[PDB]
Amino acid sequence: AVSLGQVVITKNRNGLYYRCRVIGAASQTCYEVNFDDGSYSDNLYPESITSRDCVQLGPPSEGELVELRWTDGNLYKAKFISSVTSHIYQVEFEDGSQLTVKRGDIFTL
Amino acid sequence: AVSLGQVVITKNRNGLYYRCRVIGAASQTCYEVNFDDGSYSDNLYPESITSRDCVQLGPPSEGELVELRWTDGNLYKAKFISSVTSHIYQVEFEDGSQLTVKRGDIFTL
Repeated sequence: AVSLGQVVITKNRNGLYYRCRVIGAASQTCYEVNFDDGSYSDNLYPESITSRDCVQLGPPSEGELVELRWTDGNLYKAKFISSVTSHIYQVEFEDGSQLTVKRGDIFTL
Repeated sequence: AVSLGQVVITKNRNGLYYRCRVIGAASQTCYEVNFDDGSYSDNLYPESITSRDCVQLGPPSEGELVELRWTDGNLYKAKFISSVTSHIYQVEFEDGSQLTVKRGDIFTL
């Protein structure tokens, strides 16, 4: 429930705790996929799945075999593992300083 | 009091009303500029100003002549009028389509 203009406390650019204001917010949904190489990715944007229109239908079955477009520009096969949505925020200290801070790093009243 | 993930209603580009999800939010600085033909704009972002790096030094002096980049991609002279902060939100319909919306255009539950 963190909102625009809300005053929170988070770590500085110096690594110290100060009150700052929330001036931005974003929701990012990322997929975890397992390649055959034994490798994986966890910052796969949903639109990159080409064997299923996840933007509309939502994420595949856990363990589902999928095809995706990779940072390659090319298409590969993989196993969909998990889906995770994260909240990220932009804060502004009394500094004038700004930083991009993860929801988990923010203390609120 | 609008939050990431919250389901709201707004007009899509069809001009009709649909449920959408808030996936973004920003506290956005908007410049008002006055064109020579007598027209205005009030949703001009600070980076659009070409005759000064407003992202760092802040807004130009009031009434100041500025060169800006417009929605057609070309550069024009304009008269900086005032500066304003507005809450804007990024929403996503079940389409998968998205829209950038002012807080005032949003109906909430």
